[PDB]
Amino acid sequence: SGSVLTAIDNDKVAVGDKVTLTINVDKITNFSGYQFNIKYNTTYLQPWDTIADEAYTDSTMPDYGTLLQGRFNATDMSKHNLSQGVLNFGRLYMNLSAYRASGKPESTGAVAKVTFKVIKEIPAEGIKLATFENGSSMNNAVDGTMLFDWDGNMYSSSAYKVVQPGLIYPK
Amino acid sequence: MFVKLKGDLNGDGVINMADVMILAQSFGKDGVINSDDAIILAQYFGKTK
Ligand SMILES: [Ca+2]
Ligand SMILES: [Ca+2]
Repeated sequence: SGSVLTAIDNDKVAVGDKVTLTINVDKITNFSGYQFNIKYNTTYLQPWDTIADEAYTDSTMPDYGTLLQGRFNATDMSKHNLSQGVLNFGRLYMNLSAYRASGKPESTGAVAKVTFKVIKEIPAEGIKLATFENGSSMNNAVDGTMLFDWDGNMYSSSAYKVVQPGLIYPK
Repeated sequence: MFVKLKGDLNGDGVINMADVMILAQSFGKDGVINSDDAIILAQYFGKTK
């Protein structure tokens, strides 16, 4: 019924270019928060902080989308493993009771935007831009994704499909 | 279990969003649990035993 899905602005990229991965939730009822683990290929790509215009550090938060923007103590978490190509981040409405009480649930929209800079010519066959998959601190999750509702419940992993990012190609 | 990492609220050996959601569930219920506790929890975010 629900989905995690993504989209890019361009799939043909030259070295030096930036490709932005927008990550959406779709029909996640009363969505309150998410955490992702996202593996990328460190030979070809480097995560780029488009807000600070510099490389990620291990604490860098991706750009926001439209969800989780309300004043319900919206809080970020991030701890990457950049040497190994693993992004680990999430955001949540910490004040669940107030969010719940708003009677204005979110369920569909962009939750984050992760930009990669191409640092080596992309192979001719293409590469997957990134993959959602469990790192060591999401050992209990399915496909690198945890979603939650405004009761603070884990939104069950059989209620939604994670749609993996597709390929990028050299210009 | 024997290992109880600081911030491991559900005792699974890892610090992730499921732990933060336990803070969250109690938000508004140093004597309180609020956004100062989250800052500390975020120090530990991602740690595994
Ligand atoms: Ca835990
Ligand atoms: Ca406190």
